[PDB]
Amino acid sequence: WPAPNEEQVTCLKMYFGHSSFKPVQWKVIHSVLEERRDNVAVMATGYGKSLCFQYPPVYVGKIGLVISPLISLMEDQVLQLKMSNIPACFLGSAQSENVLTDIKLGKYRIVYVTPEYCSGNMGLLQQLEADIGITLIAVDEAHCISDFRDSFRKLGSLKTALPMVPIVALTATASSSIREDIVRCLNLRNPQITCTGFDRPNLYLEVRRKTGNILQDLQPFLVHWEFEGPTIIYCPSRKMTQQVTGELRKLNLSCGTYHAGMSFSTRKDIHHRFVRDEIQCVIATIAFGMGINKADIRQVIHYGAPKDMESYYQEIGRAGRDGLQSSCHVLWAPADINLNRHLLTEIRNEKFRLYKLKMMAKMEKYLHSSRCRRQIILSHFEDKQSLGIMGTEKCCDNCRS
Ligand SMILES: Nc1ncnc2c1ncn2[C@@H]1O[C@H](COP(=O)(O)OP(=O)(O)OP(O)(O)=S)[C@@H](O)[C@H]1O
Ligand SMILES: *CCC(=O)Nc1nn(Cc2ccc(F)cc2)c2c(C)cccc12
Ligand SMILES: [Zn+2]
Repeated sequence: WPAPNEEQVTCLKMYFGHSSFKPVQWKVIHSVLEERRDNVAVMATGYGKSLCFQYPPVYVGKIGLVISPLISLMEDQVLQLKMSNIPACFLGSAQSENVLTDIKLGKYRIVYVTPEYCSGNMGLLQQLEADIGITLIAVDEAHCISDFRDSFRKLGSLKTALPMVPIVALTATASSSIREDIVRCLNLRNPQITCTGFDRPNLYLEVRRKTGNILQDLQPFLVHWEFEGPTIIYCPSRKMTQQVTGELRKLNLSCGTYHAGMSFSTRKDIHHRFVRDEIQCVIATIAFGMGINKADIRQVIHYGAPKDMESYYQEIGRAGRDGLQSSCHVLWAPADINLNRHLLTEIRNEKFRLYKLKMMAKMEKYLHSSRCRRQIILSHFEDKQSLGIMGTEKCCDNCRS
């Protein structure tokens, strides 16, 4: 593996603020720049997935095409890139002809599009490749889920229209059948397969039981009444989020409810007030998670047994992005496990339904285990990826008993 040169490190430092690449970020970045190779990367939350697709076009001063149906989330990335002096924009049918002209003139490093826009605009992408050059196409499977196979099927012609352009496909699951469905839908040619599973040593892990009274359960975390710091309380349902918000509001707590059933403006308001610390706690479903852009989330409380080990690992990685000590508590009851099995029936892919079932069995072992919670989670990664935090009072509840 060739090491990054000084021109590469200077670019990384001035446009991204990082003094070095992480091993898999460089494996992906270098593979795109030098080999023009397709990539499938299993991304652990908090690792650094955005650098993998944003850095290569910024370095060579060309275009990176980013494909996702989540337009408002993509427009937040545009504003963040703007603050780093990286010209970026979202391109669609509502988006002006002056922006399209500037895209064709090579004025933007990163262009965000939806899979549907991409489907009827292969001629434009061939012109952009011919006139400026497309360093890479990026698509995250975790963004196309509401079934990524129908969004990714609209992207099957990308490889025939642009055979020289590498596709970097990201995934939030280590499922081998999902990786092979991504390789088929996108028609990837010998992609580099990477996994970024890592320990988050600044997150303390705990599993605890629900007493049968919301205020009784959430009282220990309260120190007027207030939480220790910015908190997210995850609930299995929209109704559960309103019930918890109601109980917390009896103690005049700075609260905001968040679920996918809420309107765009209402959700955007709760999200922004959380970032500005106008609310201290978000009682949410897992709809609140992607691009929170809040570094100081101190506490994640899963109010209900997590659906499975993989998704729980991904959800807690949203806490403590600043590197300071954070806590992740599970408050569960046996009845939740019966209700969690009902969500496996709504998984259409049979090969993934069997993978999620294994992940659910691992979550059940975790909830009933007396062994180090961190050791159970790390038992899915390379023996390199921790004896430091492990065994100490900051590791997990089981290490303290
Ligand atoms: N090379 C790096 N060195 C240090 N920190 C890094 C590096 N790459 C990324 N990070 C940090 O890793 C964290 C996660 O980055 P990303 O995965 O790009 O975040 P994201 O795309 O906003 O993901 P979500 O939506 O919040 S899971 C951010 O705080 C980055 O600044
Ligand atoms: C290739 C090694 C690797 O990083 N593997 C990997 N497995 N998983 C699934 C997982 C991890 C931890 C856990 F507690 C349950 C399930 C990964 C995820 C979820 C992301 C990135 C890499 C992962
Ligand atoms: Zn431990």
